[PDB]
Amino acid sequence: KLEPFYVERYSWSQLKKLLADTRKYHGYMMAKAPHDFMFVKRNDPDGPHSDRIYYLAMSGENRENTLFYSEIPKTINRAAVLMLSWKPLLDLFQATLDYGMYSREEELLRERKRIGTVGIASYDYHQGSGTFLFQAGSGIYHVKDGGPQGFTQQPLRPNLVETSCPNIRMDPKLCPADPDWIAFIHSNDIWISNIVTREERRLTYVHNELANMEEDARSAGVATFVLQEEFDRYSGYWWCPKAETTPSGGKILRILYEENDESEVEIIHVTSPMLETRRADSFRYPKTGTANPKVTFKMSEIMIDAEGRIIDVIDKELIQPFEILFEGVEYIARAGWTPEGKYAWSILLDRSQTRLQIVLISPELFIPVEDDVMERQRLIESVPDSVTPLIIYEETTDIWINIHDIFHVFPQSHEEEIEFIFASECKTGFRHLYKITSILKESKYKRSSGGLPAPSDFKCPIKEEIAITSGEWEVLGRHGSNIQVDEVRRLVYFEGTKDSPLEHHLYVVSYVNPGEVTRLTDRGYSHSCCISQHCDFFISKYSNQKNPHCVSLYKLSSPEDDPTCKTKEFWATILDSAGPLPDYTPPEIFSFESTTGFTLYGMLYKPHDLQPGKKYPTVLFIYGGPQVQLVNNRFKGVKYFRLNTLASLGYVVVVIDNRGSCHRGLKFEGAFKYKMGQIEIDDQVEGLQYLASRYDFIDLDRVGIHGWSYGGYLSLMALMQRSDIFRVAIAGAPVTLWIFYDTGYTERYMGHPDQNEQGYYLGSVAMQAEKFPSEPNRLLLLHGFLDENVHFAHTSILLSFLVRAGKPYDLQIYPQERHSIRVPESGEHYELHLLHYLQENLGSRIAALKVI
Amino acid sequence: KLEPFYVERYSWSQLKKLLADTRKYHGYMMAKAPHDFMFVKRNDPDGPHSDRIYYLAMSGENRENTLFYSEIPKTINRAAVLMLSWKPLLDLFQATLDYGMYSREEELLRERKRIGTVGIASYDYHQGSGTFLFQAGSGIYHVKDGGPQGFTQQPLRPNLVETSCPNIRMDPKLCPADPDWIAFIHSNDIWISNIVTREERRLTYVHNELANMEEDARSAGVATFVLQEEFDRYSGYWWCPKAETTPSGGKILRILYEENDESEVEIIHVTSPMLETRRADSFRYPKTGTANPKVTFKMSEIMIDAEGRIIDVIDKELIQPFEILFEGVEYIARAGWTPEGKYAWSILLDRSQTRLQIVLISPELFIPVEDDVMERQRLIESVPDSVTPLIIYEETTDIWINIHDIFHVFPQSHEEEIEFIFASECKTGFRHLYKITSILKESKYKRSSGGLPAPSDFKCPIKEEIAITSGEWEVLGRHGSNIQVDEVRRLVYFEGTKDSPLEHHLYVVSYVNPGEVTRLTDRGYSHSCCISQHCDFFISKYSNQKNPHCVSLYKLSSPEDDPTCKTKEFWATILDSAGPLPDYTPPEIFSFESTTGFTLYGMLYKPHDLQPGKKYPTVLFIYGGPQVQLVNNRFKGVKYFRLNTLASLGYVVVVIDNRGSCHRGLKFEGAFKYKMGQIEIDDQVEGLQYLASRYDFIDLDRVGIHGWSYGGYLSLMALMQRSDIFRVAIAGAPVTLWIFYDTGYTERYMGHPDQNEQGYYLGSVAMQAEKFPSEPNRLLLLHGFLDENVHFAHTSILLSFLVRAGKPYDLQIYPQERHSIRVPESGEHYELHLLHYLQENLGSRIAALKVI
Ligand SMILES: N[C@H](C(=O)N1Cc2ccccc2C1)[C@H]1CC[C@H](N2CCCC2)CC1
Ligand SMILES: N[C@H](C(=O)N1Cc2ccccc2C1)[C@H]1CC[C@H](N2CCCC2)CC1
Ligand SMILES: N[C@H](C(=O)N1Cc2ccccc2C1)[C@H]1CC[C@H](N2CCCC2)CC1
Ligand SMILES: N[C@H](C(=O)N1Cc2ccccc2C1)[C@H]1CC[C@H](N2CCCC2)CC1
Ligand SMILES: N[C@H](C(=O)N1Cc2ccccc2C1)[C@H]1CC[C@H](N2CCCC2)CC1
Ligand SMILES: N[C@H](C(=O)N1Cc2ccccc2C1)[C@H]1CC[C@H](N2CCCC2)CC1
Ligand SMILES: N[C@H](C(=O)N1Cc2ccccc2C1)[C@H]1CC[C@H](N2CCCC2)CC1
Ligand SMILES: N[C@H](C(=O)N1Cc2ccccc2C1)[C@H]1CC[C@H](N2CCCC2)CC1
Ligand SMILES: N[C@H](C(=O)N1Cc2ccccc2C1)[C@H]1CC[C@H](N2CCCC2)CC1
Ligand SMILES: N[C@H](C(=O)N1Cc2ccccc2C1)[C@H]1CC[C@H](N2CCCC2)CC1
Ligand SMILES: N[C@H](C(=O)N1Cc2ccccc2C1)[C@H]1CC[C@H](N2CCCC2)CC1
Ligand SMILES: N[C@H](C(=O)N1Cc2ccccc2C1)[C@H]1CC[C@H](N2CCCC2)CC1
Ligand SMILES: N[C@H](C(=O)N1Cc2ccccc2C1)[C@H]1CC[C@H](N2CCCC2)CC1
Ligand SMILES: N[C@H](C(=O)N1Cc2ccccc2C1)[C@H]1CC[C@H](N2CCCC2)CC1
Repeated sequence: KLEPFYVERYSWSQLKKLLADTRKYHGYMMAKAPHDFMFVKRNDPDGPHSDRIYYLAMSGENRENTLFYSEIPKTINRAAVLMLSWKPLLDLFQATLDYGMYSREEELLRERKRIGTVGIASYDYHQGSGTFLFQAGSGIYHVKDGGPQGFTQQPLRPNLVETSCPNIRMDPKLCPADPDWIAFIHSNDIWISNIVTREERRLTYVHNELANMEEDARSAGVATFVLQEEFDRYSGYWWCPKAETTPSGGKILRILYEENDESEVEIIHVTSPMLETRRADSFRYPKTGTANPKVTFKMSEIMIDAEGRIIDVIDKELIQPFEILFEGVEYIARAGWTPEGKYAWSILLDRSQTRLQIVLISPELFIPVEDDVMERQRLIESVPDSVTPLIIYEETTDIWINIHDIFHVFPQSHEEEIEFIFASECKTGFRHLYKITSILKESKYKRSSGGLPAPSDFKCPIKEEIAITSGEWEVLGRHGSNIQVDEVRRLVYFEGTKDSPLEHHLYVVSYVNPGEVTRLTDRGYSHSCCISQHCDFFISKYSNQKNPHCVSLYKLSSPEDDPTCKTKEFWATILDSAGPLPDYTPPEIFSFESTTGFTLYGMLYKPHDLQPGKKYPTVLFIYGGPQVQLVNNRFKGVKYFRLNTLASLGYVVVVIDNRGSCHRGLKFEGAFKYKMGQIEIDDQVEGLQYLASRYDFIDLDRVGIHGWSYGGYLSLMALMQRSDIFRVAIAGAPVTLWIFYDTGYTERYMGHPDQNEQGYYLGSVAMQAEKFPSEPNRLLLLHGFLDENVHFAHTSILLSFLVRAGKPYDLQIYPQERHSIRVPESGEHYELHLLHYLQENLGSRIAALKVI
Repeated sequence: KLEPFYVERYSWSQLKKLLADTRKYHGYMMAKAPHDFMFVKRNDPDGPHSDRIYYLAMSGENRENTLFYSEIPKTINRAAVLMLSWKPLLDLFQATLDYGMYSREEELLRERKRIGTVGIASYDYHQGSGTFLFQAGSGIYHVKDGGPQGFTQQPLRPNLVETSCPNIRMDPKLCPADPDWIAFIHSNDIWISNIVTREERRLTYVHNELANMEEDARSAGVATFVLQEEFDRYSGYWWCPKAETTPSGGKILRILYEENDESEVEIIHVTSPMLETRRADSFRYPKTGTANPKVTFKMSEIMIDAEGRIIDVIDKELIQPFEILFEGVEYIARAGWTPEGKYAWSILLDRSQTRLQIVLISPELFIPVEDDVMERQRLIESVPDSVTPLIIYEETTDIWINIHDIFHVFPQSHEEEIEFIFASECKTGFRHLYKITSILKESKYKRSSGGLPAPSDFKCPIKEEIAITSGEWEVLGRHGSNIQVDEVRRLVYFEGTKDSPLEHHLYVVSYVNPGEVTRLTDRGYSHSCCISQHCDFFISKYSNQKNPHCVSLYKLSSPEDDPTCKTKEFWATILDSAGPLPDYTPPEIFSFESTTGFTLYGMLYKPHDLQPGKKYPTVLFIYGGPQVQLVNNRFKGVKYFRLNTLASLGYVVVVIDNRGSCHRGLKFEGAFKYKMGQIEIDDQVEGLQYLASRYDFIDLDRVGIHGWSYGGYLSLMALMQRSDIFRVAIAGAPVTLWIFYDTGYTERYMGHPDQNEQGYYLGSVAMQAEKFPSEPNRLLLLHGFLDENVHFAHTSILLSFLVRAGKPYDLQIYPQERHSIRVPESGEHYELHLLHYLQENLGSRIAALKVI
């Protein structure tokens, strides 16, 4: 047997220094890498550059995220490496746009989007005009570059869209049909504004700001909480991309929009950030098994004259109710328009999130809003029976639909036929690309006859459904991953896991005659990529376990003999890594064949200065919930630097991707359907025991577990289920009662509470307080006091029952925090307390000495 | 030098047992001793009993508080000791009135009154009729005993006052003029009800229950938060004690009432008890320096016919506004009527609470409410100019007015003269009794002339002001202590501190020719007493440090030669102590001459089995705020049993009454005016050092401090000011920012925030987070999560700043608790955690071992 290693026992002040010192040189890495790329052709045969790329980035730390451009040359010196100069697009020389001073609406949107970046978070572009449009702080701004106006050689003054609106304007979008017009949201209604004429018009009259929210529960053009939190949809209006000309010389613009009524959604109260007020803000929060918002589509029809003045605005609604036309639909997951504007589209889910359908909605299906019951019938009867919704695709699953951003509609060959690419895990269990052609036939349902439509009545038959990709690996379509379709060469570029579940790579394949899938990115790195709209360059942001993130540009060509075959050449560097981080030792990726049938992957951080014949305390860092993969071949020295710190003090650090994790397919993900909390710890312990039999340095008598969010949830489950294995559990922002979490997440993974009584019971820590230990110095709870996603009541109710059960707990609250750490001092305190708790209760000599 | 004693290091489970075991036999002592006595004469010359006494009590543990009676015999066997039988007044044989299931209104009233007793909390009696009236749970009940109807020999069925009111009825009171009528409060309005006819009528229409409280801020007949919390006034309506006869054969009844408007009072949100709702209740909470409620007096005039039917109700208001008539008055502290009903009285304070005035208010000063501006003038002009308020007494102080319940009005000899007894600390600095005669002259102010009255215009001159008592000791007049006036013998009975600041005693003295103050209670015990209305018996609830509370009845007589001289004879026991509690060692009272000029008193609990040549860890239990005295000659083995437990484990336990404490006079109490937090710890440390020089067993390297409420406040101040002395601080429900505490308390002791910027700063822990220690295991915060008095934000804001400052803390929340512990499991957990924290961080070997 082996001697236990005890960590050096630092004071709280000493640990504060140690932590500060190791973060000092490491301050550069808090800075957004170049993103939101767009390529624009120069079309200058005499000039040296083929393209100008535009992107968002920070030049350094303590500096705002802004628009830059770089110049792509026609030719390169292949002896050398081209570093592209970042030229700032905007005049920011003694001129800041975003300070950190956010409205409530911005604060919340930042939580929902998970963005911590100051400045421009995104932008719109209109290629015909060269018009950029972006929100930055209070203001909405525009500049022109890359259109007929030409290419600037110097930074541009951002032009403020002026306003009479009193409150923050949100979600600005350029009209693709007319770039003089923008729309935005203000106090939950849609407005438009002309950036030349300065004319500004409110389109929807659904919310009064002066009313208190308990009465005034309607909104237009904006996505409600669950859409933002659980479906990554932040906008609820979409411009029609074409204008109908009028005989007068004018035009008609159209905005499709979601109108929401939250009246029957339950109201909770979250503590207001201004703690001194001793008040609480109301939120509409659909808890599991309760009402989601009443939703419908509406359409705004905007008549413009010959010289851009608004003649009239006509608010239109669906000819029959949403619930009749789209039987069984609970959520509008996505929406848009077809490229030529003939039809609006939407991707629609049922409440259980096991049925997806894609529906085309003609504008002819909307009529003017008319309270007058006589002229309303005239309007209804005038719309022909042949005009119905068209369900172009419908799919089901025993597990769940994962919503993604892949959907590409080709130009129409024929009036009665639509051709598109979609992705799905429902055929094979892995997300793949399918080219689908649907027939747009007149429905058997005729409104005139005065009945309601039967469920199948709007289903379009499928002419062809060809699989473009296939295999035991997924195409990526969520969280920034998407496709790029080259309609000339008839190819589709996409990101996937074909080569490895630990690396994302860029692939290309024919959509017309699909076969060999060609990998474009180099093995040994994981890549996040985007492809020029012209399909002749791509950019890869890439790293691996040993090497920090770089961003490089690659040129695409094909050989003379085969235009389908695509090849790559390095062109230039956009961002270099500046070596490997000093005093960072990366982990080793390991794997083990589980008794569950699956290979499971993990990361092991060995203790630094590992003495032979000693056994070391062990810390299991965990997330283990859906939509996340911790273990992959990416640089972990930025986001997970403190795992390396733990290792440096003498902790073994372990991370395992249990079943339920991302990037292993739907069957793998599906392992915990109805069963959250019941399976994940078995995987964690199995991985832990694999390591322990292989490596005698792991002291199994001193294992700790720590996680945030689903990680905190599981940290509690570890302690409750397996007190024999886990000595301490440090749970951050856990769910302790699934009945208090929301509809969109909870019902997806656990179903309705009445149809899973035991799953809800067993998955709910707070129902099981008696199962916690009766020894102190094992349970530490952490929570953001202002958290509106995971309410603090998860913790307060757990404590309520721990107190009744006579069980000890330790507790830390971060009173300025929600479901995130945004105040640096909060993070500093957390890290310090964590290291101190581990030292005193797991790792040190004194920890061992106090265990009776 | 001496060897340190280390406490035995128990596990959490072992400590849970130890604590449970020591509380098992000790369960009897959670039971209300007999109180709310009333003596009624039998007037039966042939019978064996002179009186029947009625009182409230519990027969045992886990049983409701109810009405009992006992029989006082004409004669006793003086060889023996008479134990009076407790005969239950009510039929409760298979019949419970109060369960623990309270409305919000009851929950809050119980917090304000500080009552933890289930059942009848109080009762009314009408001596003419024998009618008892009392609320118990939902219901209002009545029974008859002791009037013309006679004396029951068996328990009575309580008769429910029936109702059509939907919601809890509160604050029932019998009309003294007509015991067929009661009044009560329902949804913040005054109602009356006839208990014979069953007629029920709403009198005020000031609150709509269907409205939400942010709009609907008015109330009638009820005391607002600050009155209840800070002035011990729970009712806001008072029946006129006489009926005016009408020529029809009917009568007029009158209720004076306070009408409140809380519209401009700030609204806070407290977490709702039903934690699962994830909601928060609105409270009107006047924080320091902000608006108190707009108050006025109103009067309800109720015309009854010959056979008890209401003819009409006329709501009347003051002829001129309250703010004009009572210039400078902020608070209505007390109100009532003169014994014959000619005048309403009120005791009125200014905002600074340094000016008291007593004012008589004629009913002629109220006119009908009339919106119509013509008939309103007719009504105003009809009231003669000579009718004004009469300020019969006015007093000021550099320190503060302490409100008390002493005020006795004699019957009028003469129309233009009023004679009364009041108490005051303003003349001498100690509360004494004064007989005052004031002249009721017509005021120089005449309304007709159309001006506003000058401040002095309603002041009555003082004919005589004779001091009845005097000296360096106080008469008691708050929290149950009052006087009893014998108008025949011309004597006044009162409780006081004349013999000792550590013992309360009963005294008697002449009010007409005052001199020798005669003590009636025996030395060596502290007494709480009440005197028969007939002034020939009293009852004393008495204890001392060695002996639990007893209740005995004493007969009063005077010798033949001198009816002024009063003497006492033991008659009977009501409650016996049942010996001394086993395994309880009481503390020794000590004292020391402070460098501040004052003698300070303390209690020392020596460690049990005190080994010679060892030094022991020391725990300072503290309150140290105003209105409380911890150190006196009373039995501490019930409320402070865990101090004895600490002593049994090996802690030295110390309690000191620093300056600011009760029962030492106003100068003593005044020491911290403007200076709360600055002086109390100096006294505590001085007492601690007195003990340490005298007793070598006190280890000054291991001192802890613990308190609740003001005690928790001071525990934080100890750690912040004196980290050299106090190793650990366990602070329960502290104020950390005086700006968040209320008007009535905070401004009394600390003035307005603008006029005491430094005092507020220095007294506010949360402004001084940088002054806390940078070592962990020293600060433990405890708080009731639902606390509406000391909001949880005191703790959450402190933590906010501790986190920014990088300072460690420990935290425990009691999620089912307010500013009290009412759920037994919460108390169990608290006691357990406390002992464990002290063991691990102060007292044990492991505590000493972890101090680097
Ligand atoms: N920082 C401001 C700015 O740059 N603004 C540009 C701008 C664009 C659109 C809408 C508003 C604004 C204001 C102004 C710069 C000049 C400054 N003076 C006072 C101190 C010395 C100089 C006043 C503020
Ligand atoms: N943050 C902006 C800024 O500082 N700018 C500097 C600057 C320099 C060159 C070109 C454009 C700009 C914009 C503006 C500050 C004033 C603000 N108002 C909103 C209502 C009250 C104040 C609108 C935006
Ligand atoms: N709504 C979820 C959430 O915030 N949860 C809090 C929480 C706490 C305990 C137990 C379960 C949960 C769920 C989040 C949805 C987005 C997802 N992102 C990960 C990488 C891309 C997508 C993370 C989870
Ligand atoms: N009586 C059961 C129980 O108490 N159980 C304890 C227990 C412990 C471990 C494993 C299984 C069990 C079952 C369950 C109570 C809820 C009930 N629902 C049906 C209608 C609505 C409520 C279903 C059964
Ligand atoms: N008796 C219930 C149970 O054991 N269930 C098991 C079970 C299994 C399948 C389906 C439903 C169920 C419910 C729960 C036990 C914990 C209890 N708390 C409230 C007071 C403190 C503890 C809530 C009820
Ligand atoms: N960036 C994350 C963060 O700071 N979070 C705070 C927070 C608050 C509420 C809900 C979720 C979250 C996640 C952290 C990533 C690294 C991890 N380290 C701890 C010691 C080892 C590595 C902690 C989480
Ligand atoms: N498996 C544990 C162990 O060996 N540990 C080593 C160690 C070192 C540092 C911090 C924690 C730990 C836990 C032991 C389990 C039984 C326990 N008994 C004490 C009272 C009765 C039960 C003692 C600990
Ligand atoms: N406990 C109740 C009571 O004593 N009441 C007296 C009383 C007085 C005023 C207003 C309401 C009431 C109800 C009733 C006793 C008889 C009981 N039966 C059903 C189970 C077997 C017997 C029903 C309840
Ligand atoms: N707590 C009371 C009781 O139990 N009593 C027993 C009892 C026995 C003899 C004489 C009087 C009494 C009163 C009554 C229970 C029913 C309650 N209602 C209010 C609205 C809904 C229910 C009114 C009071
Ligand atoms: N309103 C006060 C309160 O609750 N406070 C909470 C608290 C916490 C920290 C610092 C100061 C304070 C004041 C209480 C008023 C009544 C008083 N009683 C004691 C025995 C009879 C009268 C106790 C104090
Ligand atoms: N400038 C002073 C300060 O900052 N001080 C720090 C400090 C520290 C220890 C001891 C004394 C002091 C004084 C105070 C700031 C508030 C100010 N008020 C007057 C008008 C409203 C605000 C009065 C002075
Ligand atoms: N600078 C102020 C001060 O020192 N004062 C002393 C002083 C003396 C007499 C009268 C007024 C005053 C105010 C306070 C220091 C603590 C600070 N907190 C906010 C951020 C965290 C810390 C609030 C202001
Ligand atoms: N009856 C009091 C109580 O339980 N309180 C709870 C509580 C909660 C909020 C605000 C004030 C209070 C007071 C306790 C009296 C005895 C004391 N013991 C602790 C160990 C030594 C003796 C503790 C206080
Ligand atoms: N006066 C303290 C003492 O002697 N204690 C005995 C003891 C035993 C049990 C629990 C607490 C205590 C405190 C010592 C003060 C200085 C401190 N240094 C360590 C790092 C630098 C400063 C050590 C403790």
